[PDB]
Amino acid sequence: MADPSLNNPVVIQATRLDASILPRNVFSKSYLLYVIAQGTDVGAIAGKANEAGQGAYDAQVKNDEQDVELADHEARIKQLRIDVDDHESRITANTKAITALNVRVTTAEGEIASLQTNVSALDGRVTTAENNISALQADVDDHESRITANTKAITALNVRVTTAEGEIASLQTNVSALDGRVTTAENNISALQADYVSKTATTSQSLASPLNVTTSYSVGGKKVVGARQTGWTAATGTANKGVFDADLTFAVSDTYTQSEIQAIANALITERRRTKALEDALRAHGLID
Amino acid sequence: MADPSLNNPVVIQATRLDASILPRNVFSKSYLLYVIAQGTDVGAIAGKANEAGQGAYDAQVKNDEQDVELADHEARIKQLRIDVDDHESRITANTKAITALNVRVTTAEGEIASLQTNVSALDGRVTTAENNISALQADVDDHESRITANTKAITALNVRVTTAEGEIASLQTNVSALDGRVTTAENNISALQADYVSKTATTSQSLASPLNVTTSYSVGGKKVVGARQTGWTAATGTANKGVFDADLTFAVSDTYTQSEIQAIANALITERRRTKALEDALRAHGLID
Amino acid sequence: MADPSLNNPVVIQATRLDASILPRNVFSKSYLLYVIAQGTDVGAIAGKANEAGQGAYDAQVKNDEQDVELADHEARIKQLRIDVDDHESRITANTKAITALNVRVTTAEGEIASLQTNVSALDGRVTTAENNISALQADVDDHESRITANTKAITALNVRVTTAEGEIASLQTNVSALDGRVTTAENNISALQADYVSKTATTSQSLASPLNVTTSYSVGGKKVVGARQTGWTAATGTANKGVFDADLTFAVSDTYTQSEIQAIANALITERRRTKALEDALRAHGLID
Ligand SMILES: [Ca+2]
Ligand SMILES: [Cl-]
Ligand SMILES: [Cl-]
Repeated sequence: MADPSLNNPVVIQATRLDASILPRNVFSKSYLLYVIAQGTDVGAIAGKANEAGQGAYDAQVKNDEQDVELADHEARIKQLRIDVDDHESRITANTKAITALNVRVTTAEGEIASLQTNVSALDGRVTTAENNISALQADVDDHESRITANTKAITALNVRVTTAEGEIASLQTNVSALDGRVTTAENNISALQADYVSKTATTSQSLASPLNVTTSYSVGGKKVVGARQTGWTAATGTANKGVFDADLTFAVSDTYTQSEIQAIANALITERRRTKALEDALRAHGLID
Repeated sequence: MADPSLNNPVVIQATRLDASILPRNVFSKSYLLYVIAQGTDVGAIAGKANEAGQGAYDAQVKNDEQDVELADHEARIKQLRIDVDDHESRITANTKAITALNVRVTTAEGEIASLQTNVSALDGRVTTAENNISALQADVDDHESRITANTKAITALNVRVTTAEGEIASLQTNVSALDGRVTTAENNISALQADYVSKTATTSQSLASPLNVTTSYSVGGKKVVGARQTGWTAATGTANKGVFDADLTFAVSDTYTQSEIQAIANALITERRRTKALEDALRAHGLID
Repeated sequence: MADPSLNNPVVIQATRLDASILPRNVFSKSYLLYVIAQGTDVGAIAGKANEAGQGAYDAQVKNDEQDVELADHEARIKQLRIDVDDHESRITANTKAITALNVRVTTAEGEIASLQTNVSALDGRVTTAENNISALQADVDDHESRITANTKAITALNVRVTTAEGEIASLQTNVSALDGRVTTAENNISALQADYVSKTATTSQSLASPLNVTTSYSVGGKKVVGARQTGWTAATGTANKGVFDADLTFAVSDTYTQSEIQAIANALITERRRTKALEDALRAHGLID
């Protein structure tokens, strides 16, 4: 460290030299040009050897407050170094984060503006949709208000069709019924014209049957027959269908002749028998009783 | 500071002594040698306090030169930990903000990847919907092509059904007009068959009325009756409808007999009354005038 | 740079003034003490100046070791600011770049938050349109059934009206054809009305024809005119339809002087002439053959 002894003065120098008292008798002048000078030189060398060690201590005691402030330095540096070195790994790490973050920010911002245009695209896409759906519900509303009016007038014309369809058969069975009714009538009229007598024809009409009339038969507007006459007694006798002559019963004379009255009586007999068979006619027919 | 006074030596008067200066007689040999060896030492001891004070000065120059290059290191060491304190407050405020940026950023694409899976799912939910819309029109768009096909038939049918009901209204009016005639026409033909005289029936027919005829009355194909004859004059007298003699005979005598001639005139009378009666009955019927 | 020349001392004489060597009566005690003490001081100044320069040399060699650690003191601190100056360049890069990344992130987080409030309303715009679509899908499924039902209605409505339209027309002929045949009939009917001969007629009838019947004409219920009579022989003679009387024209007296027999003879032959006329009349009419 330091030496304090250095700072301890040796100065003595007990005595200062004078002559007297020294053998100035036994000495040459020159030993006295030495012995007084030797004493002064010895004493000046001491004080100088003393000052040499005062300054040697001051230089030693400075070196000891230098080494103490060297050692305070040596420490303040090492903790300044251990600090920059740790600050180093810490900044090197702080940037390493900033650089691998900005990449997380860039991958974000890039998807967002993509997401931004992948959003308002879907909004546009649903607006087309929305506007369609509403029109589709505008048409379906019109379609429902129509189909039903179609169904309603289909029912309304079906009840007019099934009516006529059943009235058609009514007429069609009225026509075929009247068809049989017409043909038998026209056939009965054809026969009725064949078997009937007309007030209008000359062509002689032949009955297969007897005839009856109320009062008189007639021709030309004159009465030709009447009721069978009454009151008759039937003439009996012999009916003469033989020859009949109108001759004079003659020879009537002035004298009685038997042969003529015999003729007149025989021209009576035979005249009565015509009138008898002329009566046999009017009876057989029935014109008289 | 330091002392420049130490480079200053002290000069000495004492110097090497020849035997001439010394008192050979007075001093012992050993004290003779001591005094000559004195000046050596006395002079050589000087050569140190000289050389010590030099190196004491030379050590105070190298000292004071170090002292300013110490405190130079100190202004540097005090300025260094000063800027290093400006190091440590910054990096730890840099690393506290580094983890605030990692948390924010993680929340960034946490929401992005949600934004990304919704937009993708809504695209899938849109691509399904507009698919359904595309056909939804295709259905509806054809529907009104059918509705206008249906509704048109409806009007086309309602016009064809109407004209059919107008016709049938006319038909049914005239099937009841006809069926009201043929029935009457079957009524008048029914009264005709009861009221007519016929050619076919064998049994006797009859009239409630007087009958007239033209030019003839016939039976069996032969004409039995005909027109009335007008040339007649009325036969007068009394008519005899009573008993008429059957084969009345007369027996005549050769000589005149009154009673025999009386009977012949009487049978002339009666038979003249018989011929008057046939004609009187004939004029009653009207066969003659 | 140390001078070891200050680490070596003086060698001084071993003998110091034993006084065995000192001048006997020559020196006064005044000078006897000085000389003796001057031997003790001189030898003392040496062994100090020896260590007064031993200190300086030790205040030098230490300063040498002081200059070697200062060399390491500067060579460190130079590096200390060499890596520190790089720090505040690399920290101010760390700190200013921290601020550039935030302002991108702050913006980025708020344009997402607007992106999520837009897409949360999309999800419900898609879903509402999702709900109005299948409501249309089912309504259209209901619309398809109803239309097919509607068009199977009119197709079968069409098959009925045509089958009906042709049914009316054939019916439209057969009614006016029936109208004809009835008019033909009912016209021939009224002919039979004004012409045919009645059984029940009251007023006297007429015929433009000769009548002929098969067996018996009758009037009143009894046979009057039947088939003509045969077996007759045509009477030869003349006829008299003139004046006639049934009167008694023949007188008989009791004698024959005169012919009044010719009066009975003339009345028999005017009577046979009526009986001829009465026979003719029945022959002309046809009643007799
Ligand atoms: Ca120093
Ligand atoms: Cl429809
Ligand atoms: Cl940093």
